[PDB]
Amino acid sequence: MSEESQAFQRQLTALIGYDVTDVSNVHDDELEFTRRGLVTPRMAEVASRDPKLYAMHPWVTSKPLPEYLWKKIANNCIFIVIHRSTTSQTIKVSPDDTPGAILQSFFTKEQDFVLRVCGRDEYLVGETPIKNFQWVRHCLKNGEEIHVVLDTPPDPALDEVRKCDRKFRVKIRGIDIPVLPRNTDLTVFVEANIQHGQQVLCQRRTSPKPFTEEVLWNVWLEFSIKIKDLPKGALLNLQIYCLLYYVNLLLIDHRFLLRRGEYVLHMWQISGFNADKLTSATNPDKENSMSISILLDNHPEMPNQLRKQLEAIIATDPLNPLTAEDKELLWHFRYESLKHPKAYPKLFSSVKWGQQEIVAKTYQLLARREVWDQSALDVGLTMQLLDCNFSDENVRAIAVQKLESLEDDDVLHYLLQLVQAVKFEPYHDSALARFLLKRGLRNKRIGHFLFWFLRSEIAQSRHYQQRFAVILEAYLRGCGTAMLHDFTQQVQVIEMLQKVTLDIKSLSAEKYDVSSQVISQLKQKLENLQNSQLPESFRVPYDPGLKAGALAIEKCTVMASKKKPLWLEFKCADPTALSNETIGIIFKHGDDLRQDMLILQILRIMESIWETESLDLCLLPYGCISTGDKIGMIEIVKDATTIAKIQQSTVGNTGAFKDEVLNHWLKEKSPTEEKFQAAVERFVYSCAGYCVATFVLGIGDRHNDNIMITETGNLFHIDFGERVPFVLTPDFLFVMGTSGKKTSPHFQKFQDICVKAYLALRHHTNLLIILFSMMLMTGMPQLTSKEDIEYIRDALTVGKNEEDAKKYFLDQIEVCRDKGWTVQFNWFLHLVLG
Ligand SMILES: CC(C)(O)C1CCN(Cc2ccc3nc(-c4c(F)ccc5[nH]ccc45)nc(N4CCOCC4)c3n2)CC1
Repeated sequence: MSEESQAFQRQLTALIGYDVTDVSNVHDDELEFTRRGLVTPRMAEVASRDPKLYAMHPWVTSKPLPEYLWKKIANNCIFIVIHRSTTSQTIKVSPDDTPGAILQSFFTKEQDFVLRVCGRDEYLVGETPIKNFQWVRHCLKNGEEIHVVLDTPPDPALDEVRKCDRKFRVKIRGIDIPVLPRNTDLTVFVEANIQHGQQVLCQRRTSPKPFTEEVLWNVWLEFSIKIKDLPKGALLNLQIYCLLYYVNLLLIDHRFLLRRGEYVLHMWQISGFNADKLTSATNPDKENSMSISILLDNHPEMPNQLRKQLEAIIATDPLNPLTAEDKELLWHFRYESLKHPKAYPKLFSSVKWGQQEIVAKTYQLLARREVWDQSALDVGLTMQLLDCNFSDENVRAIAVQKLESLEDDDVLHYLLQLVQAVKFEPYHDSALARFLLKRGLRNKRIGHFLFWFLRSEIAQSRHYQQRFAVILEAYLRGCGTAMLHDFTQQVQVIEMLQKVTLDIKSLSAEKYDVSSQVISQLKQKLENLQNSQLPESFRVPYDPGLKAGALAIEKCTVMASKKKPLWLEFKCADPTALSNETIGIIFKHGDDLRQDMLILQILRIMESIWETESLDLCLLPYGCISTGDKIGMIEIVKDATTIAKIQQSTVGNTGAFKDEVLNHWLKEKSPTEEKFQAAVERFVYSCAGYCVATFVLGIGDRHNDNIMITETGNLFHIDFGERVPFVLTPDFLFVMGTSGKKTSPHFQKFQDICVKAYLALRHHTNLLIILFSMMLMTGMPQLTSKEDIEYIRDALTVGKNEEDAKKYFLDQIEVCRDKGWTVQFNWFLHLVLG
């Protein structure tokens, strides 16, 4: 082992937040085998990348320019302000002009110069029409001039990458736990399940005994299923009831061998279904967890009416249960089912997984996948085949085959969900894990978020940290020296702030009070940090194109309400930046932020859905990245206050909410009457957007301290970590021009945007349902695969015409008109004072 290679792994360990070489919690070599197995797809991906295009990371799209962006263009003309030094020359450009074509027309008014966005590491390069660049469309939407600054293309050198018919049986020896309470007198038994895709194939149980520090049986549990019949990805799921503890063991190993021998397995406890329950990983807490000793000792045309029945089944929502009758119909006419890509999940749920002959015919059916291979890619459908309900390698691989076709743009929309879907994988090395490795290594933006996404899990999931660490390691070994330096700097900043937060909060404390002593203790520690020492600059984890510089220590403070996070402000590292404005980041500690990260991601999905449906509901996507254990970073949105603070501006610590105050605030903050009309329209659209989005996700009923607004009328939600559908209070309606059933032209405008936006999401029901199911399974702890998931269906009005749905949503608007300020008042009494 090279002393420099040893140093390189020590670097990687700190970048990951876990040692992949650490063997304290294994019973096989699956992790090491995956570490080995991933060398090839990494090497194949580093070898195939354009060093130049990788260095500049052009962020683009194939999707058409939306209607709301074409109308903003005046006469097939786009203005680009190209900067040199003091000088800046404006240029009229056609939307279809490629970056080379634009450079030459400027060179007219030696040829190794590139166009770069002012204030960021964003390059308008490669052969793409200017309209198809994501920064360009972003500017068009929200109104800023397109400022470029002609410079030298980055040096790719900096990106250099370091050089048998027997029945199956198990003997439950006993269960051991170091300590327990005294007591009380309780019963205890072991349940052994043979699972595959959450489907219980076979089940046996031990004789119940009293719950003491040690319990033993030494009883064999003979199962009906034969050894030859065990499918790959099948699990032995061992559970203890009084459900208190669980643990899993893959029956078929990674080398396709049956599991055999003595097994002491440290179990996970339940804190009273979810992705944590499927884990092959063992509880690393050997001195405090419940254990289990086990023993294993044993190589792999339709008639008219039925066609109607088949098609009716196929038509149902993914949360619709299949009867034996549906399963027998789907299976018998499997070659007719195959002619419906949308029938694949329901068909694959009708497979006799615990019967080799069927699994083989499934593989026979799958070999001729003409329909599936030719089918127009469906993320929703593709993802249904990647959840908990599918344990088969081949079924999961066909979903990954369709994802191969997804462009960087879309991979960036569903990246988190795709990283979460690795929790539903039977084995560490999988088609999906390799897909994420390939994409990450291929593009710099995808690679950055993959790093953070994987790091959020490694830091706070004992159940999948081991698996995720091997994927991060594999990625880190191929991103390049430059990215490894960026990642070191970001990690340095995070670890140093963590310490500052772990010291500042070690002298207070939560509840009433912000203290001048604490703000003083804060600024002191940052003054000590900046010299010396911390990184000079760093890429903002939620906005990698941005580079943060020195701290504005005086602008930094400690925030107001109840779990004490840092309001940091940084100078920008790019001196070619347009504005002198700071980079504001909230460094929060004490809370897991993965759920907030998830909510915001699904919102970003909804904007892209609305984009495809030609709509723009002006949602405000602000950065929010979970950066380690119970720690993270939130983007500070400029000129924005909470709704509640607008109520305490006129009024105070009540309670007594006034109708006129929001419209009052907006005119006070709008410089011109022209700007106030723009702010009133931006409000109407953004209010509508959050009314539908929050309603669909079932999180509409929030306090106004959790709803924020920009001085430009942009409404947005924060802090996601009597009842109403959403928040459409009298203060919002007053901005629209109404007061207690007094319909206005802007409230009429509003209702229509709402209904257009609602029907637009309804056209993507199955996608939203699958995204919502995956979120509850991988995001939050234990949730019901039946009522909890079922809300989304009801909210989306599944099985209704557009007119009934149009009505449904208008009724919801009226429940908000009926309750007015009531719900907000009740929130104010519960949250503010018990
Ligand atoms: C400086 C001073 C006077 O305290 C201000 C008084 C008013 N507050 C409002 C406030 C009060 C509380 C706030 N809390 C959060 C926040 C949070 F604290 C925890 C999780 C989160 N998820 C999403 C946002 C978020 N995020 C805020 N943002 C600031 C604006 O940009 C988006 C993120 C946030 N803002 C801002 C600071």
